[PDB]
Amino acid sequence: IAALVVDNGSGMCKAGFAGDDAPRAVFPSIVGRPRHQGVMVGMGQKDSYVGDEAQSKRGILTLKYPIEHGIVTNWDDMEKIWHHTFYNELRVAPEEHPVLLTEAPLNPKANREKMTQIMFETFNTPAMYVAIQAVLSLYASGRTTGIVMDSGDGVTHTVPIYEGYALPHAILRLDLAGRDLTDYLMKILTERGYSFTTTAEREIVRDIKEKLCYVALDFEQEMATAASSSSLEKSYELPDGQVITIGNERFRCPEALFQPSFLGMESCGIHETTFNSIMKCDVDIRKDLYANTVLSGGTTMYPGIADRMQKEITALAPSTMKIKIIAPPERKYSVWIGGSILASLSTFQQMWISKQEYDESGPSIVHRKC
Amino acid sequence: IAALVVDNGSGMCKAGFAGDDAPRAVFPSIVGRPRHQGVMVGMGQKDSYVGDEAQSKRGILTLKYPIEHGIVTNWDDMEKIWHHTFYNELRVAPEEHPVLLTEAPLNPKANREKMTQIMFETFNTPAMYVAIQAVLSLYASGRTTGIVMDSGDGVTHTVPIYEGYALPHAILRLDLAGRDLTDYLMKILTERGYSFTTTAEREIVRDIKEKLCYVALDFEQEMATAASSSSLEKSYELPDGQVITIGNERFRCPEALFQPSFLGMESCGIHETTFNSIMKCDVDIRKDLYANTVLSGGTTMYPGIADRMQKEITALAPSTMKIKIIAPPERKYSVWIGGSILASLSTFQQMWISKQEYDESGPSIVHRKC
Amino acid sequence: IAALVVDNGSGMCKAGFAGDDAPRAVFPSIVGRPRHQGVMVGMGQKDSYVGDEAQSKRGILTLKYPIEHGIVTNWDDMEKIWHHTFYNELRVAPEEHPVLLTEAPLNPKANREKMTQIMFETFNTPAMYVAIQAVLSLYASGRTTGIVMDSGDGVTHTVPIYEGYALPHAILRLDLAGRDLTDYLMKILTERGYSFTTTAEREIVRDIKEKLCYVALDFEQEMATAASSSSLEKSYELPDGQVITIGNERFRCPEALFQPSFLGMESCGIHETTFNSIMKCDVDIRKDLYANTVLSGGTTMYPGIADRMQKEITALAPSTMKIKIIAPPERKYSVWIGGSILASLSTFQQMWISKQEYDESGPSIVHRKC
Repeated sequence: IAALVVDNGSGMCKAGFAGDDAPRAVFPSIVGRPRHQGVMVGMGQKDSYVGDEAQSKRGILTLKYPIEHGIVTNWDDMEKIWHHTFYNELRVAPEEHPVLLTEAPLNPKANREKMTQIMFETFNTPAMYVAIQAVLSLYASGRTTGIVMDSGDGVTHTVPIYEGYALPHAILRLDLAGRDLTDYLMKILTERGYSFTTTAEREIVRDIKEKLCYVALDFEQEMATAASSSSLEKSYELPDGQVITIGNERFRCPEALFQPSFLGMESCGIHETTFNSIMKCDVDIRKDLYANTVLSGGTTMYPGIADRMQKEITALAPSTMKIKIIAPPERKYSVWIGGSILASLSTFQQMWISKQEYDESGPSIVHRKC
Repeated sequence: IAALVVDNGSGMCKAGFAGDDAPRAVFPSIVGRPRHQGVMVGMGQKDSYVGDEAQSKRGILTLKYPIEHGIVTNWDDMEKIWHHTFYNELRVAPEEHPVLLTEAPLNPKANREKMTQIMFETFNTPAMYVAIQAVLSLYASGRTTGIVMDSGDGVTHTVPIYEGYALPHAILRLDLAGRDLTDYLMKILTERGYSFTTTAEREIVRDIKEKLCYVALDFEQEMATAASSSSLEKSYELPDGQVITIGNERFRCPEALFQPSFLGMESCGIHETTFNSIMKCDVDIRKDLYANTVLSGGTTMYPGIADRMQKEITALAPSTMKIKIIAPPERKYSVWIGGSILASLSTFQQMWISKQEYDESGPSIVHRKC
Repeated sequence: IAALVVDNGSGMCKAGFAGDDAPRAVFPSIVGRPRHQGVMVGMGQKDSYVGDEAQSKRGILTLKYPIEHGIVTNWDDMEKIWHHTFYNELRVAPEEHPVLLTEAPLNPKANREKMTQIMFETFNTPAMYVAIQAVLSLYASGRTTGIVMDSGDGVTHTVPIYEGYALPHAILRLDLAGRDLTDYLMKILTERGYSFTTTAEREIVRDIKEKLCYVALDFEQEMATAASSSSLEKSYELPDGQVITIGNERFRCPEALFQPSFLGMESCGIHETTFNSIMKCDVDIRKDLYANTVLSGGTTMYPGIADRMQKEITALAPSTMKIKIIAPPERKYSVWIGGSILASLSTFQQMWISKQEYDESGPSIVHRKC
């Protein structure tokens, strides 16, 4: 039967059948619960809201993301999200459909084991497999060589791969992501005067970040231009009806990816981490990695990200070196596209973790096929 | 049919049909194996890489030279290299083509026997023969009299030959070669500050040695000039993009051939060994050997080698003696050219080890025709 | 006057007067700088923190080790550390006290020259000298014959010495050290679930490595026992108050010294490098080297290191050979003890680089007395 590919990263759970060029169902990986006791008795009130329903009733619900950073903070909530995906979004019984999932590199095998145990004892799927997100991104890009810098809403990692073999010793994982960028946008918005403190407020700030933020090419000159000419100002309309005028915040919210000193973490920026991962590899395969850097995730859509990354990595890297920042469209769903390609490949169909193999061995079987 | 001449010395396996003035196929005698478990499943991954493919994927492979010094360290790897030569480089089935090989003098007949057994039980070649490399060099030089100082990447040997008869009692074999020179270049490069420790790094250092090193005429004055004027400095571009400035190393890397005290071996230099081999022969045939010294191998290309050898051998040898250091171009492939000439000669065509003779006698047949 | 011996290796700068059996002052070779702009104005805030003060304020400082591998990455920071050693730790004006230092073998004379220039133009010490660390370790061990395998926080090198003369042609330097082991401990800790990414986090991980890691005698059986019985688990208390339970990490963090394939470097393990250095020497002095192997450095304290090294070197070395792994206590300060012994020796007192000799010749004087 047709295998199912589900990517729970990038803040929004994207799932669909293998082979398609786009995911069938996409929605935020969000679980909502009521905050006030209701008075309506005739109206059907459900104890928990998941995904699009929780988004619709965002104003009167508490929102908890199950996936934090790259680890699970509420296995009950993630089980609820998976049930929603399998029964209310894709409309397919997992009892007869093999499933494929994604997980960020350098993640607890405690998390991986709970993932496998949930999917095998709750949904009893005939087969299962767990793959690295950025490897799937490289699958989607087609090329079999080149560093992939994935940066979802929870994780920011790079896994350089050369000529068919990965480089597990050069994997760098970084914490700055969509959630941290949203938090910085919160802080800078209350700096301007618009105070946001609520899960609903957080989602509105995330929408503002998606639809207004961009990365400059030279931060100092951009800041001076925005503070002097005041021509970069843009407006946004909140659901309450009050307009928000945003100035320096546009290129200060996503500047933390390159200057994490704004958020205070000592870790170097995304470009510096990519460059360090490049130098961590062998001295001979450096140029092919330079020429085939791939971006993905949900925190890469920003305008000018490719130009800024190219400029910074050119400044860091030695001269006489061509660094083509491959940033194709659909980076948001590139991970899912790669997962679909991997599941559709016939050779990979034999490397799955079958139910019989699971019942025979268990946790070992799962950290032995990854 | 056309006989095949294969020279596995000089670090790079050179093979081709007999009669041609240049070898048909040349490539490093190198075998590569993956160092990291791959993640790509669709991409065709082969367990072993040999020759040019291993050179192309040098950065993510472990490289082991089968031929060490002048002896085989991995018969499986050399069988793989021979299979590559016979099927993927020369594109000729050995089942109907006689084969000729080369071997350094003073080499284990255990090695020779394993060579013959491999080539007769694996490739089932109708006929076979093993010859001395430097005798082939003398064949290529045309002259039927004169010491040949061969120095490949593994061996450095001289076999004086006079008027059609060799001198087995004056054969001197020395260990300094391309591998030792590359190791000394490694040590002096980490002395300067560029640390190299990898097989890929070793191959890059070998390339640097080929394209930058040269032999001076007076070591002390050259060292003083390079340390004072700093006009001998040259730059090189690594595949990673970092330039390397090389000073005294240029004429210190190949100076070990004349002053092996740098590498610590008590054995005298190449010129001193040549002179000793000259005096080891008869008192009457000394002058013809002096006037017809022949160089060959892959560690002789260096600039100024002929001038330095001439000066040193003139200082060592008595006066009123003309020592013409015959150093023709194509010394790198001179061994193969001589092998092709020997195989093309019609008189030599009867001194081959046929398959029937092998099956009749074996090891004896092979140390009885050499 | 009493000469001063300063060892800047092993990650922690150890210095003190010559003749003493223990160093007077010891502290990490660490320089700290503020990460956030302060608000306190009355409190005395200094621009840079060095050594113990930086360790005390580790949580709010950025920590950069001046000595990287075996080379200097910030001469200003190392000058600051030396000033701290000379004025705030040993409390002695270097204007009237000769100084002795240590440096790993196969190190850039650019680094050595900057060392000498700093110490002669900044501290104007009447005399100076630079010695090899592992030779000092052999001095401390007393024996005048036997390979010393030094492995500090930056370098891992062996310099076989026989009957009063060193063997410069058999010196093998390896990059695996305390910093690499700490990095592997970081990776395996975020593998378990405890993510560490900060200089403070790195220092905490280094402390955990010091106080919890050990080397097994058979890696496969130890891994099986730890994964099955779960009796090797140990706990640690972070300064934040959260306990850390560590299992396989205990003997996986220092297993990289013997199986560097875990960190991905192609270089062979410490035991294999020691064995290779043993075979690199003369065929007659091999047994005395075997019977007198000496360990030192700050990455040797681990439990079971001597037993594992003895087993591995016995397996590698031929039989009927006694390999006594001499691992005396105080290996951490053995280098400094040897330096103190060398400075206290009266014969060595004439081989110093005086200030007049420096002003007369310079860089040459310094690479001519080493």
